[PDB]
Amino acid sequence: GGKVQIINKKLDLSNVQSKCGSKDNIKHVPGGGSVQIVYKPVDLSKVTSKCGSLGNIHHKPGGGQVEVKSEKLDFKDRVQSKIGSLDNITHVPGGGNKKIETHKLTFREN
Amino acid sequence: GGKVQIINKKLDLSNVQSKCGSKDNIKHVPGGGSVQIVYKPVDLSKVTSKCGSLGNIHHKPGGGQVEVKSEKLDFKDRVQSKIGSLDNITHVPGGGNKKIETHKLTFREN
Amino acid sequence: GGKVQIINKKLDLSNVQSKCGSKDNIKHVPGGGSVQIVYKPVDLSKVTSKCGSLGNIHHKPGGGQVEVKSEKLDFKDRVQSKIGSLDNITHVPGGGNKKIETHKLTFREN
Amino acid sequence: GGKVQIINKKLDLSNVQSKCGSKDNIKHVPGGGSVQIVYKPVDLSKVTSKCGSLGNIHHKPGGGQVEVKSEKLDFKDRVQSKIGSLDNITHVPGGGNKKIETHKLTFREN
Amino acid sequence: GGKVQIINKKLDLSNVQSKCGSKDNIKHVPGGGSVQIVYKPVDLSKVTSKCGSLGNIHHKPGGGQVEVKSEKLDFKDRVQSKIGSLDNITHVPGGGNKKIETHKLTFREN
Repeated sequence: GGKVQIINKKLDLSNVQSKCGSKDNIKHVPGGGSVQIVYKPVDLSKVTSKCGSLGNIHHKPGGGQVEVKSEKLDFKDRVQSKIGSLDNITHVPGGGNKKIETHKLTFREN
Repeated sequence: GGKVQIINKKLDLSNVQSKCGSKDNIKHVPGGGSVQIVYKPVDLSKVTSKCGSLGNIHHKPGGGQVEVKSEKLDFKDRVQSKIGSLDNITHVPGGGNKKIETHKLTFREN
Repeated sequence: GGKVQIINKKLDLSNVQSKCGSKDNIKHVPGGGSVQIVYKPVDLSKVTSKCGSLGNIHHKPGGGQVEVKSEKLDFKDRVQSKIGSLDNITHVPGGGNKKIETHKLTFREN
Repeated sequence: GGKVQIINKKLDLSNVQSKCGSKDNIKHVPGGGSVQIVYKPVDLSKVTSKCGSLGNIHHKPGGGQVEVKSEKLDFKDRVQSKIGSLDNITHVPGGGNKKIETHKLTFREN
Repeated sequence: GGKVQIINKKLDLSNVQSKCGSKDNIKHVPGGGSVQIVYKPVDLSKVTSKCGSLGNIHHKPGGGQVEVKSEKLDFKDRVQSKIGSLDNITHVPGGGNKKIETHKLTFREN
């Protein structure tokens, strides 16, 4: 067989993780007078820290699925839309002091 | 067989995790006069810290599923929409001091 | 067989991770009076730090799937749209002091 | 067999990761009065730091899939659109003080 | 067999990664009154730092797939569009003080 021997003496291990992976000041504003909106944002962000680790120690790991990590994401969408007639009309006849704002988006970071 | 021998003496292990993975100041505002909105944001953010760990120690791990981690997400959507007629009308006749704002979005970070 | 022998003495291991992988000031604004919007942004950002690690120690790892990491993302979309007639009309007859703004987007970083 | 022997004495390992992989000030604004928008931006940015690591130590790793890492992304889209008639009309008859702005985008970095 | 022997004594390893791989001030603005937009930007930017590492130590790694890393991205799109008639008309008859701006984009970096 296979002997595995590990000797540790007077070691000093330190792992510090600070302010990692935080989410601050996020705004989700879908809409705006649309018809169909499928809103599925997906986050898989991994922030990993490690210090002085070690893996698995197996002897003859054979047969089937051993130490298998499987991840499956299914996001198959089917979106259908039937519209007889769609009109976006801005009808401003006559005369005066008129100011019409439609779908106006403003971003001021400052 | 396979002998596994581990000796530890006078070790010092330290793992510090501070302010990791927090969620602050998140706003979800879907809508806006739409028709169909499927709002499924998905978060899988992993913030892991470790220090001086060790894996599994198995002898002949064979047969079937052994130490198998499986993750499956099913987000299959089926969205259907039937509209005979859709009108977005801004009709401003006559004359005066008129100010019409429709679907106006403002972001001031300052 | 295969002997694996490891001797560690008077080591000093340090892993520091600070302010890594954070998400700040993100704005999602889909819409704007559209018809079909499939909004699926996907994030797989990995920020990894390590110090003094070691892998797996296996003896004759043979048969099936051993130490297999599998990731599968399925984002197959099927978007259909049927419109009899789509009109975007800006009809401004007559005479006065008229200011019409449609789909105006402003970004001021400052 | 194959003997693997490792001796470490009076080592000093340090791995520092600071402000890596952060996402700040991102704006997603799809729309603008379109018909079909498939919005699937994909991020796979890997920011890795390491110091004094070591790989796997296997003896006769043969048979099937051993230490196999597999990643599969499926983003096959099928977008269909049928429009009988699409008109974008800016009809400004008559006479006055008229200012019409359509799909105006402004970026001021300053 | 093949003996692998490694002796380390009084080493000093340091790996510093600072402000690497960050994403700041990104704006995604698709749309503008189009018909079909498939918006799939893909990021695979890898920013790696390492110091004093070592690979795998295998003895007779033969059979099947051993230490195989596989990455597959499938972004096959199928976009179809049928339009009976598409008109972009700017009809400005009569007489006055008229200023019409359509699809005007301005970038001021300053």
